[PDB]
Amino acid sequence: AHIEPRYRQFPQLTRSQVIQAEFFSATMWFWILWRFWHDSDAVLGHFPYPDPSQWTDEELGIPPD
Amino acid sequence: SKMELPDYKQWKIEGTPLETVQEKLAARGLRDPWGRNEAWRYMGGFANNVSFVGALLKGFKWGFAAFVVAVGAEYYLES
Amino acid sequence: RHSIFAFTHVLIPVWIIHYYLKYHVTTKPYTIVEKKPRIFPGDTILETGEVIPPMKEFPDQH
Amino acid sequence: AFLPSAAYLTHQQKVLQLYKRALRHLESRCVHRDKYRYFACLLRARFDEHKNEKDMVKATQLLREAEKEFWHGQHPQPYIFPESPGGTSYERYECYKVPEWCLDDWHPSEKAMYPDYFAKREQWKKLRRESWEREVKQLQEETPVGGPRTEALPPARKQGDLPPLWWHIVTRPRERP
Amino acid sequence: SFPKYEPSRLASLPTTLDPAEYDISSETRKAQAERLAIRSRLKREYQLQYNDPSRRGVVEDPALIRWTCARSANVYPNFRPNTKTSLLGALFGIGPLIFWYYVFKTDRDRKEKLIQEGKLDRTFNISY
Amino acid sequence: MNLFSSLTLVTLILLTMPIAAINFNTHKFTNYPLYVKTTISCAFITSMIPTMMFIHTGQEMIISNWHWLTIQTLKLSLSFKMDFFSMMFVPVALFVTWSIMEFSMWYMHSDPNINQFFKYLLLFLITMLILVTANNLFQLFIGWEGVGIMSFLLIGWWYGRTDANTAALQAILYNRIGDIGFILAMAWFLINLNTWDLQQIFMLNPNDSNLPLMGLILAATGKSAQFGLHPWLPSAMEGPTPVSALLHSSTMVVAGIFLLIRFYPLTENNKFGQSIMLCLGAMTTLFTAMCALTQNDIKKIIAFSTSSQLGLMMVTIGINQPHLAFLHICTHAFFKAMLFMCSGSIIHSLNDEQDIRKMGGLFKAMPFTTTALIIGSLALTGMPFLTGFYSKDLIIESANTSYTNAWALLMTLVATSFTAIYSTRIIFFALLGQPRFPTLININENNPFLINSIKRLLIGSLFAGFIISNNIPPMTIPQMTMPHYLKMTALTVTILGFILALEISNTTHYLKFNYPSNTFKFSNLLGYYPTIMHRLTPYMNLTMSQKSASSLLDLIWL
Amino acid sequence: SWDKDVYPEPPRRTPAPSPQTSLPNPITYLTKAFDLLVDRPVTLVREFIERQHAKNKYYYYHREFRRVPDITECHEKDVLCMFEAEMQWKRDYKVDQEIVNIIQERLKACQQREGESHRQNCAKELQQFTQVVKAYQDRYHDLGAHYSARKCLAKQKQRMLAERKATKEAA
Amino acid sequence: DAPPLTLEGIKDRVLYVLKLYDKIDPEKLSVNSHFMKDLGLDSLDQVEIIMAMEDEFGFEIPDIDAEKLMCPQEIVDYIADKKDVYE
Amino acid sequence: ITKDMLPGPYPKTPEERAAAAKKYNMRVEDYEPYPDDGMGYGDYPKLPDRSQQERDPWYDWDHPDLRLNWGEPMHWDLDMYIRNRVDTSPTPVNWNLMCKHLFGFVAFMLFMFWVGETYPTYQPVGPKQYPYNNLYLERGGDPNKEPEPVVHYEI
Amino acid sequence: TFVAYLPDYRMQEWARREAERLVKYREAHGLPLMESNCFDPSKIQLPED
Amino acid sequence: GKRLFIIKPSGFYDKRFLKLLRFYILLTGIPVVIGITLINVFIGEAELAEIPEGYVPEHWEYFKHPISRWIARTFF
Amino acid sequence: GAHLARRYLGDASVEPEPLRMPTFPPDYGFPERKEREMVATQQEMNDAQLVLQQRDYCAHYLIRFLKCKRDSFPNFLACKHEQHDWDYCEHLDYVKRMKEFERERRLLQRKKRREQREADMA
Ligand SMILES: CCCCCCCCCCCCCCCCCC(=O)OC[C@H](COP(=O)([O-])OCC(O)COP(=O)([O-])OC[C@@H](COC(=O)CCCCCCCCCCCCCCCCC)OC(=O)CCCCCCCCCCCCCCCCC)OC(=O)CCCCCCCCCCCCCCCCC
Ligand SMILES: CCCCCCCCCCCCCCCCCC(=O)OC[C@H](COP(=O)([O-])OCC[N+](C)(C)C)OC(=O)CCCCCCCCCCCCCCCCC
Ligand SMILES: CCCCCCCCCCCCCCCCCC(=O)OC[C@H](COP(=O)(O)OCCN)OC(=O)CCCCCCCCCCCCCCCCC
Ligand SMILES: *C(=O)CCCCCCCCCCCCC
Repeated sequence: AHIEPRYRQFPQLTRSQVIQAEFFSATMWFWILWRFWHDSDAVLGHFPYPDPSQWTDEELGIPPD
Repeated sequence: SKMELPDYKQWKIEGTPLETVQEKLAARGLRDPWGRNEAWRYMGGFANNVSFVGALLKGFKWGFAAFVVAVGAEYYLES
Repeated sequence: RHSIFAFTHVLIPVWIIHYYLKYHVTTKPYTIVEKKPRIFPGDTILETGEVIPPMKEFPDQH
Repeated sequence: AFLPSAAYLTHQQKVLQLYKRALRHLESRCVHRDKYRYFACLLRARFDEHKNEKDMVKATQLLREAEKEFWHGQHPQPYIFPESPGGTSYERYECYKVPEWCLDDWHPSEKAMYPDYFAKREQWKKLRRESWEREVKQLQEETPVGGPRTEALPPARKQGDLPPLWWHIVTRPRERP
Repeated sequence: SFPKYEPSRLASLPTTLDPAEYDISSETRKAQAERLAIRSRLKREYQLQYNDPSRRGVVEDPALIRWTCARSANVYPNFRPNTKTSLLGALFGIGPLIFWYYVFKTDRDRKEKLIQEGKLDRTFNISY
Repeated sequence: MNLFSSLTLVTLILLTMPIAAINFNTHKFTNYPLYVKTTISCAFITSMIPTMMFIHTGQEMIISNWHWLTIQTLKLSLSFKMDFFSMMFVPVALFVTWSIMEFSMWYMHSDPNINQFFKYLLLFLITMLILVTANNLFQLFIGWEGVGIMSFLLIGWWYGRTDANTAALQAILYNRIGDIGFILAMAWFLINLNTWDLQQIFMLNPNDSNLPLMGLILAATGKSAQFGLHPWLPSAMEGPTPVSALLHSSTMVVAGIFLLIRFYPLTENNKFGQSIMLCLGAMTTLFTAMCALTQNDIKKIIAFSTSSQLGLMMVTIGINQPHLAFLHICTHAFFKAMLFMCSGSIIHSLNDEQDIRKMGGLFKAMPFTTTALIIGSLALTGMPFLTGFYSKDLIIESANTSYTNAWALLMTLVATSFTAIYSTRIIFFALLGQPRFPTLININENNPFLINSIKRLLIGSLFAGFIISNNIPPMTIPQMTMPHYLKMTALTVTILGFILALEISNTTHYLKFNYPSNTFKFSNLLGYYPTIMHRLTPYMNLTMSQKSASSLLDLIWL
Repeated sequence: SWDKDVYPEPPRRTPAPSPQTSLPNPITYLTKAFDLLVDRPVTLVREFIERQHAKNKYYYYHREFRRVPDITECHEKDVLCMFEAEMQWKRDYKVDQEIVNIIQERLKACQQREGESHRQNCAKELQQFTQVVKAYQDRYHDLGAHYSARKCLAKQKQRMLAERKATKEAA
Repeated sequence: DAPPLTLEGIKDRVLYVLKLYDKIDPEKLSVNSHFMKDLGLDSLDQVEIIMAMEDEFGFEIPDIDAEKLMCPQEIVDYIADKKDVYE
Repeated sequence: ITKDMLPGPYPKTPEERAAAAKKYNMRVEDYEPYPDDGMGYGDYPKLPDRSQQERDPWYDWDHPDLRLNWGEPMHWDLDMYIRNRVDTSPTPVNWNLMCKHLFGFVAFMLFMFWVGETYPTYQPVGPKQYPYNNLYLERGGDPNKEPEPVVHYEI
Repeated sequence: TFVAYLPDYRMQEWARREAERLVKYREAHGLPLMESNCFDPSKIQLPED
Repeated sequence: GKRLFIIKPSGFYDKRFLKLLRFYILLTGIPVVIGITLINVFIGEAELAEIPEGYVPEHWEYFKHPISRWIARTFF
Repeated sequence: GAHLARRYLGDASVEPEPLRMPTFPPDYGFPERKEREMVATQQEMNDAQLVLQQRDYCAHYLIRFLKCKRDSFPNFLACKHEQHDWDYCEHLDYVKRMKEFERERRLLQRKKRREQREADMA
């Protein structure tokens, strides 16, 4: 039996469409939290970005004259 | 062939935003004649719709649950 | 007659196109030109039998 | 302005049309339903403030600057109904609205596929052709000298007759073929 | 007060903001009634032929025939060569021809001078 | 070798077989749309094997199988180029088209010309895979004009409607203005390089290649709806929903971007072409995203979305990152086809209602449609580790860290915020809140065709960026070192767009009525660009086509 | 097949299959399924067709044109000899066109076959292509649509006057 | 999709709208109740009722017809004309 | 059709104007021709240049797509003012205001891209360094000549 | 069927195969693949100056 | 129930033309395709060979396909 | 990103321009500076068909990673550490580019303070 059209009220819902929609919403947040738990660097950062001012003049070769 | 329409005596605008609209209209002497026509949008199964942060977080409860299940499964599997 | 789709639409065209490419296209010069496969240090060549030597030892960083 | 029956718009019609267009463009401005319903009663109050204006020249001027108010406050893309002109589904099925006379051009092998339909269509056409000369001689004695003044047509007066100029209005295609 | 709407060639003034739409005078009643009368008479003359069963063909529209005869036939026998017609037939008639003539002649003289001086890169140019 | 080229040609011949079936018909069909959908599913399965054996070794080839013409130095052969671009585009296009046709078996079920519709949609697919596999400019021009003409025939599907014919002729006009530049490029390569083949173009490697690249940029402007030649892509929403889903979001409109990605060894040695592509792409991705902020038709909003994503593709070509642009094409196809499918599911459920101001309350009425629309919007905006994260964010991670036009970067970031703005605008006016549609609810989505068709592109929109970006080889070096305010750029700008548009949406519940601002009138009437030029440029043509051309000169004087 | 000198193919170097992971790839199974289901029946039908080719062996020949006198040693306005010269010149024109097409096929196949190292590894084919295009341009460019042996001879004579004047002005 | 409209359905829906209107009492409302003369409404109220019909059934009634619909039976007959009911 | 319903020369006398306005089926007061400069319009009525998009859509038309009636004297450019073509309809924003906003927006975006091309943004790095004499043999260098040494050093 | 099996319409195929002779004749004998002069420059008398 | 008649123009003459078009094309299409298949299978493609000493070939003996040899011999 | 403000709003005399630098010798300030060693042979990255943008001073990690990517089919997640090695050494190459940039900026500061010392003294 199909979904009957209704008037000025909430339409009929199937159990299957609701559990599939909740299942794919859970799949979205599962995959987001999973790849955020394992990678954590594609969003935040892979390697440290060094400070240029914190480098010494000997490794860069600046003789003071 | 007949679609049996519901009652027109159950669409009352108390407890709705039409209540607020009729109060603010009667505050300056105005009266709202099409409110009970609008009353079905704000009651029943269409009442209490989620916000945007609640529409985003659909499934996040069970998704975080299965996430913690899989993290516990790999942590008890790695040893 | 349950899977006649994979016979009429796939398998007989694979026969036709394999006959066409095997006996009419590749029998003519430069029609199917293929990029030569990617050779790495450590590989073994099938046409010759020659083992490619590895790279230089690494000045390790970590 | 441009109408089939009247040659103009009465001031009452102009007021009602401006009120309707103001409410429609307002609903376009004011998407939510309770919010539009609040502003709709406010705008109804603004229109009923000068409902009882006797002076037609003063009401003409008030209507004119009301048109200026409506033009200053209009929405750029107002809500047009889908099958309303300017809508997204407007005149969509006009490519499916085949005129009825094309059934006359069918081959008899496919006319015989629907025997009751064309067997009834024969007496529909019979009805039309024995109604035509009676409704022509109806229209020729009621139309004034110089042609008809207005585009409206008289109805069927005698019992047994049909209203004049009726075949394309009755046998028009459905809006969803 | 409010910004007045500016009409244009491609942006006409609305029916609502035109003042002459709000004429109430009896001569406007006469003009509107005569327009309604001509339109109703032409509508009746059309749909007596349109709803006729004995006619099976084309209800010929002499306004359409008159429009096509104006767009095709009436162009030459109502021409008078004067200052306006001759100057406008000399502007858009021999103007852009001279324009593209000097543009293409200039570019081809430049290209020929570069080729006979060995300048133009005509290396792999063997299709022509 | 004998597997790769064979199944490559079997895919295209298999796509052409239902055209012979529909042309050799006498009976009334035993579900010809199911036959075409089954055929395109099997063509997807067939094209999967050359893609997998490309991911195994990197195996590219050319099939110059049929000699067609020899104009004295130009041997035009039927030549198919199976490279990385074909091996990643053909399974994505066949997968998306398979979902679009299972969608169309539900959506286009009331149409009595359904066999003509599936025929035209298959003809589009054939011309598009002629385009993306062509090895010379002539076969690419065949596929190019083919997708232009099938665009005409699928915009003007309801040919009785005046607006559909108008939009179709508009799209043909702007595409032929792009074809001016495409034929300019063909003319330049034939005269200066004696070839239309890609291999001789790439091997000769010309240096004075400003003029053919300007021709190719004009071609991509006409084809991918870049600024100046853009408005036909919003006009082209007058066609049916699976037309706008397949053709004008994900498959046809990437072909100007694909034309510029295809010619990457010329663009990587021409900085001027890169700068012009960067400026034009930033202009388009600003303008169309700004126009999307104040629209109310949902098909118009998602068309401005896909044109802003095409402008971003033009941006990331313009920073000399073509493979990231093509990864963004393959990524963008999934969620943008799914967003058009979910919008049209709302449209067909709400009885041809497309205006978002008469929607709402569909979070619990259409749950699967709401789920997939939220997932498509979040993949569009750059939610972390959806498919749209695996390309678009990297685009920003190369748009910041490169020798770049600074204003193009700033407009790229403003576009990145605007994507979040119109995405949560769609979710606000269409899914959230209280209902605004009329009273006779016929809301329903429980057809396995609709649910499975959105489901497979949902699996794509969740997993396909991860799968593809871990299956494609490196062709550039990914710039992975940047400061933390520069790494967190795209995410923070996207969340700022969400916050700003949520404040905008919560200013609409207030009981205030403001007069319209000039920014609202500008963005709502589409930068005033389709209002002026669609009136002025025809006028100055047609009077000049009548007064001086016909009447004055060629009937009287001459 | 064809002649491996005019269409040169360098010796192929494929690497050996080196399976590192334990998961079986689909490509070997699909290759065996293609070898059984597709290669064998096509090969059997081709053997049947080739037996039927052997049941009637007959040959065709490549037509040869012996060299007639060219336009230089034909008298002026003597159409019987300069017709022969023109036919010879046109056959050589079409053959020179196909020589250019062969060198283009070489260059395109070299570029694809070398892949990304095409600029390093196809210098000789690009050099041959530059020489044959310079030769074809010096021989047949700018003649027009009504080209003939006389136009080609006059272009050769103008080029030889230019080369002689360039030799003279260098000394 | 697209459910068929009936004169019982169009009648019951038009009367269902007019019974949710605070200037029309639900006990005097009939199928032939004239808006100006029998229910005592304004032309402004009549325009609001035709706009409520437009809100109800999802299409537009033009103004040359909206200025003349003066009973619920005329509304049901006009929607019967513009929707082709009882095939 | 016959001759006395066909167009003719320019109306000079008012009775020829009345005969034409009866011929063109319209009022004599509305009937104005194109001005007799010799451009060959003849006695055709100068309609006031309204696009057919502007018309009443809900009106019962004889030609619904054209929004045109039978016997109505058409516009001279009726092929031009169809709804598939040139429109003259009123717009919410003024015409010159649209042209000013469009020109200012387009020219200002062009000027800002010129400013950003004048001042380009980059990274605090040196140039990318490649081995083997800036990859001389890879970038198409000839094997017989030897370039200058391109040597990069550790840092 | 007639046009498809035309016997080498305007001797194109021959001209390829002939080229496949001549290149093979002058790759092997070390000659250039095409001379810059269509005719022999020894049998040509230029106008002197 | 309540099936509705769809007014449409006569699709008999267009379908009759297309049936006749396909029939009168296939009427000599199918014998020509079967005959070309039988020639390519049984009569088969000729082989390139050097011109022998003293053997002057006919003009139709310079072509590969048998139908091309038939055309060059019979008509040309 | 602050150096863009230092070069545009400040002076471009002390900020090293991106297009042509180093403007200083490589031995200037470095006693016995050594070259950059290339690990992968020219013929080895020739046969590996690497992109000309990818044949930098650390392409040998890329060759090992691509050999792992070919050999681990279909398990496309089995060579994360080889990609990590290549990305980390590209990161170190970018750090060396940053060190060259900071060297050039500090030697231009040396030149600026040198001419200011000369204008103060002489
Ligand atoms: C088929 C009937 C259809 C219905 C009838 C009506 C048809 C239409 C009427 C037409 C009337 C005539 C019109 C004029 C044309 C005349 C013919 C002609 O000029 O032919 C030209 C041309 C030249 O042929 P030729 O000069 O006669 O011979 C060439 C050889 O030198 C010499 O030949 P060969 O000796 O090398 O080859 C001999 C060949 C015979 O020759 C022919 O077939 C040639 C004649 C066919 C011409 C057909 C033309 C009609 C139109 C065809 C296309 C449309 C068809 C309908 C739609 C299809 C779907 C789209 O032998 C075979 O076919 C046998 C092998 C079969 C292999 C397949 C099966 C193998 C496994 C079997 C297993 C079972 C048994 C196991 C046990 C065995 C025990 C012993 O022939 C063809 O083109 C043949 C058609 C097939 C070509 C390849 C098709 C695939 C290509 C794919 C890649 C390229 C396209 C990419 C597209 C991308 C998407 C857009
Ligand atoms: C169900 C249908 C299939 C047929 C079933 C029955 C037959 C069984 C299958 C076996 C078939 C027979 C054997 C194989 C076919 C013959 C092979 C062969 O050598 O044929 C000779 C030739 C091969 O070419 P060629 O190189 O030998 O000669 C070309 C001719 N000259 C040199 C004069 C220029 O022809 C074909 O193969 C014809 C088929 C081509 C397939 C593609 C057609 C596309 C048409 C598009 C038109 C417009 C093109 C525009 C684009 C151009 C490029 C930019
Ligand atoms: C990367 C480089 C970028 C360079 C950018 C600058 C160069 C390009 C400049 C812009 C050119 C295109 C814009 C102008 C013409 C647009 C015409 C058009 O699209 O008309 C559409 C119009 C209907 O539009 P619309 O009003 O939306 O309709 C729906 C409701 N009526 O439809 C109609 O009115 C129908 C009209 C039919 C007849 C058309 C007549 C005009 C033809 C214009 C040809 C232009 C050729 C340009 C050639 C350039 C060569 C270099
Ligand atoms: C100097 O600022 C280097 C960074 C690149 C140029 C400036 C980019 C500014 C915009 C991006 C960061 C925005 C953070 C909210």
